[PDB]
Amino acid sequence: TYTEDFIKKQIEEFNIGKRHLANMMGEDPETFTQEDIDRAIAYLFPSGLFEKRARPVMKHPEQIFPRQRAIQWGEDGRPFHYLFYTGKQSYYSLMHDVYGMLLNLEKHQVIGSRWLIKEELEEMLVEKLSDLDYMQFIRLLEKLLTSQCGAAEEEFVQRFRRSVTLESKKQLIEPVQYDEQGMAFSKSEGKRKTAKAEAIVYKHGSGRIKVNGIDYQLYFPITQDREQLMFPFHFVDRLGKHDVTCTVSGGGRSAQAGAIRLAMAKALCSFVTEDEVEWMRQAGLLTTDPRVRERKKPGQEGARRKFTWKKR
Amino acid sequence: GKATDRMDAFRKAKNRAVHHLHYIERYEDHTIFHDISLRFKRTHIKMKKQPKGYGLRCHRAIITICRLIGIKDMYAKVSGSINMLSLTQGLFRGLSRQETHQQLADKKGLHVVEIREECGPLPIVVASPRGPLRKDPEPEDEVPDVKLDWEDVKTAQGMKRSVWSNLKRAAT
Amino acid sequence: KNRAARVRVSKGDKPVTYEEAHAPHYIAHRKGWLSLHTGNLDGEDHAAERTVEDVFLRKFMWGTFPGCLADQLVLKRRGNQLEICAVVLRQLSPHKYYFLVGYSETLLSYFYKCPVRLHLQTVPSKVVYKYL
Amino acid sequence: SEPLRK
Amino acid sequence: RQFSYLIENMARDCGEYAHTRYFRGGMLTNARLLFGPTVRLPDLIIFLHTLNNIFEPHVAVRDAAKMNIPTVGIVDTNCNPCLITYPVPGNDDSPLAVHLYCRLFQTAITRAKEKRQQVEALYRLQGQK
Amino acid sequence: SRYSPEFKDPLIDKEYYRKPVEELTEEEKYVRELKKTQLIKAAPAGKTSSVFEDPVISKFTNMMMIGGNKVLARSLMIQTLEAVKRKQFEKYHAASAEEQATIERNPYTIFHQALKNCEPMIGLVPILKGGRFYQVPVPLPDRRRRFLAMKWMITECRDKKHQRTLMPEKLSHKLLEAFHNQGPVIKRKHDLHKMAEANRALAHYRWW
RNA sequence: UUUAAGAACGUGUUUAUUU
RNA sequence: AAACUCCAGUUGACACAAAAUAGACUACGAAAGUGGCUUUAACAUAUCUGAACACACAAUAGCUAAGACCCAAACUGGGAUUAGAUACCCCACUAUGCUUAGCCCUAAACCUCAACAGUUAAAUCAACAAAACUGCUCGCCAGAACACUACGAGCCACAGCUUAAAACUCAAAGGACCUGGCGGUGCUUCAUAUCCCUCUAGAGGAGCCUGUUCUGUAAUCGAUAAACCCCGAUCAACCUCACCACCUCUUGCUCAGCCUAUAUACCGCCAUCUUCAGCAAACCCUGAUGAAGGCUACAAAGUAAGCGCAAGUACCCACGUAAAGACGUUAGGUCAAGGUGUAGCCCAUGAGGUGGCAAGAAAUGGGCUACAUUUUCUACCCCAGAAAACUACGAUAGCCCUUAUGAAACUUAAGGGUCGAAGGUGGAUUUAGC
Ligand SMILES: [K+]
Ligand SMILES: [K+]
Ligand SMILES: [K+]
Ligand SMILES: [K+]
Ligand SMILES: [Mg+2]
Ligand SMILES: [Mg+2]
Ligand SMILES: [Mg+2]
Ligand SMILES: [Mg+2]
Ligand SMILES: [Mg+2]
Ligand SMILES: [Mg+2]
Ligand SMILES: [Mg+2]
Ligand SMILES: [Mg+2]
Ligand SMILES: [Mg+2]
Ligand SMILES: [Mg+2]
Ligand SMILES: [Mg+2]
Ligand SMILES: [Mg+2]
Ligand SMILES: [Mg+2]
Ligand SMILES: [Mg+2]
Ligand SMILES: [Mg+2]
Ligand SMILES: [Mg+2]
Ligand SMILES: [Mg+2]
Ligand SMILES: [Mg+2]
Ligand SMILES: [Mg+2]
Ligand SMILES: [Mg+2]
Ligand SMILES: [Mg+2]
Ligand SMILES: [Mg+2]
Ligand SMILES: [Mg+2]
Ligand SMILES: [Mg+2]
Ligand SMILES: [Mg+2]
Ligand SMILES: [Mg+2]
Ligand SMILES: [Mg+2]
Ligand SMILES: [Mg+2]
Ligand SMILES: [Mg+2]
Ligand SMILES: [Mg+2]
Ligand SMILES: [Mg+2]
Ligand SMILES: [Mg+2]
Ligand SMILES: [Mg+2]
Ligand SMILES: [Mg+2]
Ligand SMILES: [Mg+2]
Repeated sequence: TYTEDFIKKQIEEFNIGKRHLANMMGEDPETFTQEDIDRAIAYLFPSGLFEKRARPVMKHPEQIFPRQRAIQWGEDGRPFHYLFYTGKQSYYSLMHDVYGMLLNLEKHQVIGSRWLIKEELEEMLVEKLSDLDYMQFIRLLEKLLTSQCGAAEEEFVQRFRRSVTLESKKQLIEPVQYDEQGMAFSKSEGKRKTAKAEAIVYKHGSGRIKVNGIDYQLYFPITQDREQLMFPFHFVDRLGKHDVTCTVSGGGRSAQAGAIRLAMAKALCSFVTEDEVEWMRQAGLLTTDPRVRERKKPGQEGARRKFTWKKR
Repeated sequence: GKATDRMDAFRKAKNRAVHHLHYIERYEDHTIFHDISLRFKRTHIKMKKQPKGYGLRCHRAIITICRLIGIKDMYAKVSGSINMLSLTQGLFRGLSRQETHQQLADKKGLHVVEIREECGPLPIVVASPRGPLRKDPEPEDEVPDVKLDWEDVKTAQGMKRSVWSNLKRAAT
Repeated sequence: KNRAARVRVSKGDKPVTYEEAHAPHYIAHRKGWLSLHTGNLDGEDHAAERTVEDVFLRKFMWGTFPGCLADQLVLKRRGNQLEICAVVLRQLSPHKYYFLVGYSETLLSYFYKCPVRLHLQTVPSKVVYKYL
Repeated sequence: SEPLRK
Repeated sequence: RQFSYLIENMARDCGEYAHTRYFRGGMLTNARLLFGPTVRLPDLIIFLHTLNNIFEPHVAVRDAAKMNIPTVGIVDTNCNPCLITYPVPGNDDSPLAVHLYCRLFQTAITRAKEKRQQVEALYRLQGQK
Repeated sequence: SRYSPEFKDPLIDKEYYRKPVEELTEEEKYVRELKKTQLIKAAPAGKTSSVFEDPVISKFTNMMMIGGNKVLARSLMIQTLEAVKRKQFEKYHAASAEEQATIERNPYTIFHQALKNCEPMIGLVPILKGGRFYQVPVPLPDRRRRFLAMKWMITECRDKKHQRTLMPEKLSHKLLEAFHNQGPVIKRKHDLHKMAEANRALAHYRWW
């Protein structure tokens, strides 16, 4: 337990220690934000522990100590709330207010938004909640929206909705560059297993590819490997129109092709339309393949295989 | 009290008994008001009222309960199943359903007179009704139709021979 | 079951310290190292002699300050120096602490042939992380 | 188990 | 559940309390653990419906008699008044009767609260002079 | 797998994206709009958008590979296609005027038809009933019978009866026989059909 | 209503300032 | 399978046998018992209880005598199953089940709840069952077993029924419940490399390497169903080393020592269920204050610290793999890592030196290499040329030689030469993998 007087004494130690920490580092105590405290505590008390919640921290007591409910009865002993003896005066005072607004409507007559999660509702109510209790409250809110809710009602419902940052699965085009001669090209990078490739694709060419200074058909004797190099250009009907100059390092025979295929495709996205770039994405030409070799375990012959098991 | 360790079971039972307390009425603060005879499940307890100085002649468990209540003198005989938990649940049951002298007068609106051999024929008024005293007497009954106990009748007739009754024991 | 450096749960009446409450799989995630030197770094030498010195120091100080250590030691090496940092209790008299600081600092300097310094931090009672 | 036989 | 809103409003208007929701075990007998050791339990409980939703006596009727709290109850023809201190035999189903009970208890309580403020003011005024 | 359940399999079809919007149905149009949001797996090296890609021949090659040696398995596949091609040209030049109109020289058309002539219609399942096993006829799914045809062709060639005979010449000989509804692989299919007819009364032993 | 399907030695497992 | 095949099916003729539906009715009779149709006769007592001194009845089975015979059927025979099958399954047939005349007189003859009268309030009430009691009367029972037995007596009963003890023996037997476990226990939903089916490569066959078991030797110990078997050992030519033989020392490298007994005295570090999700302090309540138990969300007594899971962190993320994984279970492993309780040795169960054993008739686990043509050799590191069945494919084996390490090598390793064996894809069975 931490009282209100105790918290008030912690607020005074942070303010004083916040002025000392600026005197150490030579900063202005006035314009000393919390971002500068975290940077100065990491220089003076360097900890490389992987868990960031186990490193030295000097924050504001309102962010360290958990929020605690105020006292619910006075000296005489009478509680301050009429729903006290329920044990959930905050949860039921909310359900009573919502159900009272649904009676008024009957009388006188989303992409970014997401319903508040359970763990985020307890903080608002400072109450411990079950799962089935969370669902009941969500059912009234949805029922409130269907009805012709007034302006004041919308503001209430928006206290229990949280915005969502919708990511965009749209490839990032590379900036087209120009060489000394004036030819346009675009550079990208690919990675397959341990192979890493840098590809330079010229805007105009006669379908020539050179890997590490060697023509592609000599560097890749196997037909399968050359098929991979052809896949990006064939899909967009651009065979015999560009000149590629790449450099692949590491990996093996087939891993270097997939690494080159990916770089050529990424750099080929600058000389094509957006609709084609989306098609290349839906075909698996712009995605880095995460399948890498798995480690062997002790007590096993391989990553997943086991030693021969004898029952008797 | 129930628990895995014996020291933890003593606390639960002790601290939980004060919240289930009875109040037992006593005649002159040394014994009960009348003879009690009940049966809790299979366990029979037949307590009797006795005068001062008789002492406690009852089951060792009842001796320990009575001292807690404050009953100095009373006789009790346990029969049937001697189970410490039914013996206790029945003892507290009969000691709470006993009718005092004041309730009896109020019930019948008559004087409760005490007759003692030591005080001769003197009638001692122990309780009188608070309300209107009835003017008519109780109809005298030629023969009462009250169920008797062969154990008590066999003793009054000098027929209950036992080499274990009326033994010299320590003070209780 | 695994047992190394684990304090088995109990009814809830057993106090434990922070270091004593975390197992070996937390040594670089929620704990640090009680000894800090260069022996165990790549290309470095004399990791075996620095270990025998540590084992002896933790026992010398446990029997030199009997019943006074509140938590494990923290050995630190900066070149030739050897810094012993200890958390001790406040039962013993300061007169006797100053005696043992000078007796140990001196005895260990002549044994290991290095300047040795001892840093005490008194606490009223053994700090408790939680109760198991 | 049942005793061994000779 | 039909009259849960009406009752919660009455308690708020008359500065009193209400418990119309699911009654968790130990709200009275084990209160100090749920709320706190210095909690103050009710001195009077008023049952507008002595039954639960499965047509059985409310657990509070028995838990109140354990904690020595007097109970007032509106018992219908299918209820048990044995443990209710001041029972009131009357209909507990129709809405036209529930509004009456609430209106009567809301008034009797509001009067007494104001009746004491007049008695105290007189004593305080008379006491000084 | 290192992919999450959110990742979706890619569509290498090249003529699907080219479809005009006017042809897109209400349901199909919705599908295309959805894929923009979803994540996509990386296309594997096996399949490309080429015009000569044959999924049936890529699967048969994978069933012949041994120890991850795809360069050698694919080498044997093309040699067989070339050997089947040369044998038909030799039979086409030495044929009569009207016999050359019924001689197929495309090895792919021969490979697909040979495997289709080996697919069994029904199979057998050992059902344990009364401490005994029974060969109960069962309708095989479309995939099962396609896999059995491949496995039987590869198993017959791998037989030891053939001595110092290379796989491309063995497989090519079987494909022609099957293409003509001859050879042992077909007999293996007929034997399965003859054992299911004798055990036809045991069909009731099946519950599914 | 739907095959068969045996056997497993004897004891021991809970209190009180220089000068 | 046997049996039948003067069998089967349709139709017609055709009972001394047995009595669908109605019956979801609940009646008759003292009980036993009685369910097709009709007719005759007929179902005691104007208070109750009342015969184990009598009388009359009493399912089925069974005895005696004479008849009938569709079907069923003990017994028996045959077929099958099984380690055996005097049984369960199939076929056939007999006593018997039916009628008539007599006997026999038993039953879980149990609705295990006596007859007549009456009550529903009080203490309703051990538990379970089919709620708890009063009055009156008769009958019956007094620890278990010996014993529905022996003797005696009675009976149309003769291997019988009825009535019915004792000696020796035991300290329990018995009735009803809580919890858990188990079930060749039911219903439903599932398993995802997992149970079945289904996919891929293997093991079990040969040779070699290596461990173990047996045997052998003067010559370690330990692990040794799952959860041992290239395990303690990321390691034994001397050393290591604790074993054997021989010899030697005695306050002994140690303010001694012991790889001596006890892992069924333990710490320490672990295996296992765990490829689980539960453990549980402290309070409350239910069961009449019993062992115990504690949920229904349109909510019916549960609230719960803490541990674990989860969450976090590590590796290339949000995935996956690691790590983690409680309380307990197997007195599971280890006194030979070290430490240590109890016990034991102290001219020896301690210490040191020299030398030496660690093998194979035999069986088996694991692995390696192969039996070849998707192969073998060379170049190359993927557009080649040759080889291809008694000079092929195929030993890391044997033999010989050389070298490396070391004080020490028929012994360890490496290489060369020589040698060219089994083996022709492997029985029942069996392992791993998304
Ligand atoms: K019965
Ligand atoms: K094999
Ligand atoms: K083998
Ligand atoms: K093997
Ligand atoms: Mg592998
Ligand atoms: Mg583990
Ligand atoms: Mg009502
Ligand atoms: Mg036997
Ligand atoms: Mg047994
Ligand atoms: Mg009579
Ligand atoms: Mg009789
Ligand atoms: Mg009879
Ligand atoms: Mg007969
Ligand atoms: Mg017959
Ligand atoms: Mg037979
Ligand atoms: Mg017959
Ligand atoms: Mg019969
Ligand atoms: Mg009967
Ligand atoms: Mg009877
Ligand atoms: Mg009678
Ligand atoms: Mg007896
Ligand atoms: Mg009998
Ligand atoms: Mg007899
Ligand atoms: Mg006789
Ligand atoms: Mg051994
Ligand atoms: Mg052993
Ligand atoms: Mg052992
Ligand atoms: Mg192993
Ligand atoms: Mg040796
Ligand atoms: Mg030696
Ligand atoms: Mg020794
Ligand atoms: Mg032993
Ligand atoms: Mg053990
Ligand atoms: Mg793990
Ligand atoms: Mg976890
Ligand atoms: Mg053991
Ligand atoms: Mg050769
Ligand atoms: Mg050799
Ligand atoms: Mg040499």
